[PDB]
Amino acid sequence: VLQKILIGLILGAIVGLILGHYGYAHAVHTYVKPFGDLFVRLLKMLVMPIVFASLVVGAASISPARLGRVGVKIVVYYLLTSAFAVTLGIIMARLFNPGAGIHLAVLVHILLDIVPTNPFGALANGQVLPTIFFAIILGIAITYLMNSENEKVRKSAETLLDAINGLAEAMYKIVNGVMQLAPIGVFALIAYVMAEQGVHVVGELAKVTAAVYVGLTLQILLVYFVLLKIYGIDPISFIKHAKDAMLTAFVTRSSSGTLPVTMRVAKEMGISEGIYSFTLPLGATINMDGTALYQGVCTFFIANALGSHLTVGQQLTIVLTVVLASIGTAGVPGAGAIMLAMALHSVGLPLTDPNVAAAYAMILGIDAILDMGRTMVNVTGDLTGTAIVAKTE
Amino acid sequence: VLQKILIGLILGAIVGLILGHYGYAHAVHTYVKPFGDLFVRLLKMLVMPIVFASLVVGAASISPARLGRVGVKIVVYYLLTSAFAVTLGIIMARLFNPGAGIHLAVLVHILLDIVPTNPFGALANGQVLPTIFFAIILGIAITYLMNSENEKVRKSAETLLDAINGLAEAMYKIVNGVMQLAPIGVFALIAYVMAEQGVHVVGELAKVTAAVYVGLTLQILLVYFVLLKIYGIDPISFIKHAKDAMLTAFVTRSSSGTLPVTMRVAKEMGISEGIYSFTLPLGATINMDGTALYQGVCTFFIANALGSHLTVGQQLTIVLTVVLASIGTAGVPGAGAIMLAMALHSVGLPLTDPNVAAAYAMILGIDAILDMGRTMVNVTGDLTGTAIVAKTE
Amino acid sequence: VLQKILIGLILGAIVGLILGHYGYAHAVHTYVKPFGDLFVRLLKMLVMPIVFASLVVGAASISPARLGRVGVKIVVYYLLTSAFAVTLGIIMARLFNPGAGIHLAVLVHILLDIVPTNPFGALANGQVLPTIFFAIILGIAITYLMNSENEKVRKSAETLLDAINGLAEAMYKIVNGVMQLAPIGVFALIAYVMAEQGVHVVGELAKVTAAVYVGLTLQILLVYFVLLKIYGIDPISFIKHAKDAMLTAFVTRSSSGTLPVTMRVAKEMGISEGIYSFTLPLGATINMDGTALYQGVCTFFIANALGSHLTVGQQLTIVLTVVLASIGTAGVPGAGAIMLAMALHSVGLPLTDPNVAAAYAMILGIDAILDMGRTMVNVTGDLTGTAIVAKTE
Ligand SMILES: N[C@@H](CC(=O)O)C(=O)O
Ligand SMILES: N[C@@H](CC(=O)O)C(=O)O
Ligand SMILES: N[C@@H](CC(=O)O)C(=O)O
Ligand code: NA
Ligand code: NA
Ligand code: NA
Ligand code: NA
Ligand code: NA
Ligand code: NA
Ligand code: NA
Ligand code: NA
Ligand code: NA
Repeated sequence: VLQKILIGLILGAIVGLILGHYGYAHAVHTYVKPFGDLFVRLLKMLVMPIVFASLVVGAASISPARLGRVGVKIVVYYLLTSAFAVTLGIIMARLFNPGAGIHLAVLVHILLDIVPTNPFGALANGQVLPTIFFAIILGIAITYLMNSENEKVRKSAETLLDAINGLAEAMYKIVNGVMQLAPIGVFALIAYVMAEQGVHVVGELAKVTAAVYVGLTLQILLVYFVLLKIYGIDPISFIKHAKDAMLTAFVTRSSSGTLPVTMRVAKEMGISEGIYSFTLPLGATINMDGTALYQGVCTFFIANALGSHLTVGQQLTIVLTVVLASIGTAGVPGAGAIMLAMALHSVGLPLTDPNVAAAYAMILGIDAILDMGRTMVNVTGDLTGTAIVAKTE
Repeated sequence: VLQKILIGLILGAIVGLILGHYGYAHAVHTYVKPFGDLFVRLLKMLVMPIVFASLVVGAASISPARLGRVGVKIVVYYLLTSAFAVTLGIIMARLFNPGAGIHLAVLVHILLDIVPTNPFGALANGQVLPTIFFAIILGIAITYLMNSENEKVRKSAETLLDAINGLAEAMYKIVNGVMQLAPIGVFALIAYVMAEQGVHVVGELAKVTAAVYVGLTLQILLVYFVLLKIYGIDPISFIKHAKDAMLTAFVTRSSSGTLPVTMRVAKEMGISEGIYSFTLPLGATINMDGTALYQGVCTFFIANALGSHLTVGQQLTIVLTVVLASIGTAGVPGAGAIMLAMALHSVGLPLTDPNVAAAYAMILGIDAILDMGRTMVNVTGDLTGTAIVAKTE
Repeated sequence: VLQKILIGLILGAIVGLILGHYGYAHAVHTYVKPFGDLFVRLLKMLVMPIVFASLVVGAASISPARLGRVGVKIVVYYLLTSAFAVTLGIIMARLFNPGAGIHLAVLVHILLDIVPTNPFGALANGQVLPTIFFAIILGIAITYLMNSENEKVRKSAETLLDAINGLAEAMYKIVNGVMQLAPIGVFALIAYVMAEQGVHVVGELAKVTAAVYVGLTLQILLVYFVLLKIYGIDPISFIKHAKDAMLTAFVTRSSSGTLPVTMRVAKEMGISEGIYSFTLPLGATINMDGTALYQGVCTFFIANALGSHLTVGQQLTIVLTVVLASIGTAGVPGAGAIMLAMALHSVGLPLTDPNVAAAYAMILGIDAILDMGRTMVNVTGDLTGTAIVAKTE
């Protein structure tokens, strides 16, 4: 576990890069990738039940006044960590210089959709945010039945809450059983990514790869570790517990698919179920510091590859636009590169221009490698804020 | 509540009509309507769970012989109240004269679809009638397990019925919490309708508007109040309890979306859960006296605007066709005007004729204002029949 | 029951064939078929709940070591019975000679899809195999909570398992109530098939009809009865208990739709719920001996009608291809004839050839009559293997 997952990650990238330099990326896509795809299928299987069941129980166990206080805390935390990741990525884009080696030249509906019109349908087809909304309303209604003067109502409410909790506790036991297959699933996914896109990390694409990974490492040290030290949390013991969720996120490149592993990690470190069952699923789609840092670095790569000087006001409007795009990015692999296109239409750089689509295509050739570092930071920011908010209730 | 909802309804129509005469209907569509749309999203959220859970519990608590007796009673009640609404609308269409001011000239698959082939899918995508069918079969099966000679079967059946009831009782507590936002949601929806279509109530369109609302008022007095007095039910105390569901139906213009408010109203007035949990959801799609009265008035408006004399046999075939269209009309806003087109193909007036589509378009310009009075009578007829059937078990 | 279903089957085929020789097949499609379609709607209604609920309970009651042993047993049984059905059909195709009277001339994605990415969605839209996968994982997780050192976890796990079992036991009581309508539903479906396709059983099509039904009768005697005698099971008492599921399968021509009747039959004969709740739903899509025997007979009919000699190596590759097509065939009516086209592309006989499509069309004219005998053997093979595996745990 603590060694076999690291073994599969290291040995898989070695087997991936070796088989990638030869050109057998089509061979690992046939015989190796299905073992990693299966590992993701199992984790995606548990997302909707483990989110809905844990939140009905958690929103009941906690008081609505405290639950709303956690939302105000975790949202202010999410907006600040993402805004810091962009300004850290822009700084990392200027410490390095990606784009100088190549010489080219040139809402209300979303809020209302949080409220589902059919929670049975919401559970049926993904939709974590509508599920989060209905599960909170349900759990809060459950405990208002606990205070009923009627005996039949209290027994029926306790029965439903227990059955729901029985489902929740069941899903967590499945994660511990699925994570036994992680060394094989980790080995397979890291090898497929390193085989297909490991050859593409050359030259200016190797610069933007190092500019992002250094920014992500600095995001963990200068932001997450510092904030954990300020709120009195040992970072080394935190990474030891989050090691399973961080590597699973780095490997599956899906914050939504890693979500059952992160909620187990938060449970395994004693965080109240009324907090992590609400911040982790909401943070799996809103808190994306790794995506916010990646989109800030690449927007500078586009502007530098095209020989355009970005004013301080333009660098400022990039931060506000990337944070908006950081939230709109899905917790699925490759979503950040698609959302990067919307951040380029705001600075007046359309993808219809051939030189814009050229550099954008270059990023796609290494997007999955950058996607690994993105999701791990998108997920760590969810656990870091959950632990800090739970530290202050 | 008893005042704030009336305040939001009155003040909203005032703010709506004032902002409508200026032309700021696009402004209330942007800043005001989302507050009313959100109120409808919350009510639609509770429909499927509150229908399925309450009916499994209600069909278990009641005996199958009594449940089938309620169906025969409530269906005979539904067909008579709708047939009376059309003949009342045709009479109201002749007391007034809409169409003289403008001078122009010229099944088995549905029954089988009540039985769902996947109750999990039925719950996922609307389909109240298939849910009603499965919930009745489930609740009846639950109580047949209560009489099992086995102890494990009785405990497991009581466990499921309690958990289901825990969900039901939970949804009702949500309605009381959502109705706290009704004064804002009522104010928003009445203002958007009065701003967009309040300017259109001029001339012959003001005649058909008064001809319908008088017929709906007469439907409540001469039919509902009389039948409540015959079966020994004080109408004033009935309207006091149904005030929340009647105004919510008048404002949301959706019998299906108002359904969680009407089932709470029926619970708040002591009606057995084995009755209202079956008649109200079935009446939200079959009992539409307000729609049956509206389609009878408008069919005369089409024939009078085109200068065509309707024989007594034609007026008779209109009633039989509108009642058929009254049942096929959905409990969603604007469904009655779409179903009005099918009632015109039967009398030999196709919408391909330009003069037919002209008067039909005129009705669309005031359809939402008429839709408010429709749904309130469609819903009142559900509560009136439920209370009368519960008065006789 | 034991007589009325046989009465409706016999009298329905008589009324079907009589009304079919006149030509009133359109009359029985209008007034008779809806009564049979309704009977299938009710059975399809119970499939998903009775599969999911019974398997969570069954996989919990049984040990995972024994459950995996049943899978290895029932799969080896399924592959052998299907391979024997093809070799029996090819032998039956050579005892008779269909095609001499007419003189003409001329995977990994499937495995990964067993693991659902949303069990709520899987239940919503069919997908028995993903449900089987999640229900087993859930039931196994339930009993791992029974051994928890925590009291709240054991109570919540027992609560969920009971509620789920309460649903399961409920669905079985519905089957016994739906089967009371079987004599009407059986009479209707047998009459519609005999009216539409009874006229088509003439000449060479009557030969292939007798060649299949004799092979299916020999499949029950020489394979099922022999294996039941070897494992010490009285065949006469077995057919008496399976009479309801065998005739329902013969009449509805849907192994998936008959599944709630077969699981009840297996319960009514004392088979452990940890076995039949896993082998019967898995066998309703994988074990299709009647389809495997039908596709073997028809492939010879195509080759004989086109005057092509089939080598022993070709007859061998037909068996391996039909068994592959036997598994891919759905448990819905007419699926075997569609899957027969894929078995013809392997032997190098495309349906683009006019003479190939001619004989293929002839089989479609009698496909539903052959589909009756298919499903009954597809279902009997599920019960036969379940009883034999349960005989040895
Ligand atoms: N891989 C990221 C999304 C992205 O950056 O494309 C996540 O799942 O959070
Ligand atoms: N508004 C009506 C339908 C209609 O008349 O269009 C209802 O919801 O019942
Ligand atoms: N009727 C078969 C399928 C087929 O052979 O077409 C079944 O349901 O198992
Ligand atoms: Na963030
Ligand atoms: Na995230
Ligand atoms: Na995001
Ligand atoms: Na009615
Ligand atoms: Na209604
Ligand atoms: Na209707
Ligand atoms: Na088989
Ligand atoms: Na089968
Ligand atoms: Na099959």
